[PDB]
Amino acid sequence: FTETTIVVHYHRYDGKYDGWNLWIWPVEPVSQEGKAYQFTGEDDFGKVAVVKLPMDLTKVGIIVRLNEWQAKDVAKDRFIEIKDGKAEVWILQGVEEIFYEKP
Amino acid sequence: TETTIVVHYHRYDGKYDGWNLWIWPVEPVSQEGKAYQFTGEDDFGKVAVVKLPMDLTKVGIIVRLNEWQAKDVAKDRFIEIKDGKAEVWILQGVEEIFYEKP
Ligand SMILES: OC[C@H]1O[C@H](OC[C@H]2O[C@H](O[C@H]3[C@H](O)[C@@H](O)[C@@H](O[C@H]4[C@H](O)[C@@H](O)[C@@H](O)O[C@@H]4CO)O[C@@H]3CO)[C@H](O)[C@@H](O)[C@@H]2O)[C@H](O)[C@@H](O)[C@@H]1O
Ligand SMILES: OC[C@H]1O[C@H](O[C@H]2[C@H](O)[C@@H](O)[C@@H](O[C@H]3[C@H](O)[C@@H](O)[C@@H](O)O[C@@H]3CO)O[C@@H]2CO)[C@H](O)[C@@H](O)[C@@H]1O
Repeated sequence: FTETTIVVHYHRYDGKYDGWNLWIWPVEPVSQEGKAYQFTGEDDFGKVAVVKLPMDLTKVGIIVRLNEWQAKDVAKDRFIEIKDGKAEVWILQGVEEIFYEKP
Repeated sequence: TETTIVVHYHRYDGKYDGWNLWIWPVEPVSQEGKAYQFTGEDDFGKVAVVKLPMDLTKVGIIVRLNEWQAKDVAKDRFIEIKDGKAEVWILQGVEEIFYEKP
């Protein structure tokens, strides 16, 4: 009831992940300004971020960004819908759709 | 009387051997297809230049391993042809076919 964890998987075609990070903000039920979250791990798809937020969230915004906004990978705001304080998504470079199962 | 399709294909495993394209005309005629091989490569992965000596507005495509050992996305998909040309980008396990480089 007081924490949300989102696992984000990210794949780039060149395999070069240095500096890329995730700008994530609470949308629902209570909106807040965002913060930056770093990748923590790796798997065969690319990098993995385990993002922990100290509230029970049903929706967050996300942008994939290079360092402190040097670039965005998909420039528009996107969102992740969350059930029971846990979600897991897969994001591909330059692909707008956020996937809820591994391609 | 010519259709040229450039197909770009990315696999996140980097293992492209044996993958090929089954492409068939769909409008204004439908015919049995043929296999087309990847001819080249770039930073996104493999490239196939597919030429069909017919005027077409639509073709079907399946990405397959060898002679139907597997399909990467196991439903028929289609490419729209514009003024006799198409260039698309296909990603492993992603249903949507893209008409600009991701
Ligand atoms: O007015 C105060 C306000 O505070 C919070 O809402 C702030 C803000 O939250 C949301 O903004 C998102 C943007 O939509 C999203 O693009 C991104 O902004 C990035 C840019 O994309 C970068 O280009 C660069 O400029 O940096 C910014 C981040 O600083 O992230 C923000 C959130 O951080 C929302 O969409 C906006 O409407 C909101 O103003 C409270 O939630 C809100 O209740 C309160 O009113
Ligand atoms: O006249 C032949 C046929 O053309 C069109 O069929 C296409 C299929 O829809 C399409 O799936 C693909 O079929 C292949 C299968 O997917 C594959 O598993 C395996 O069986 O090989 C098949 C190809 O030999 O391609 C064909 C075109 O070649 C059209 O949809 C049919 O209605 C039509 O009968």
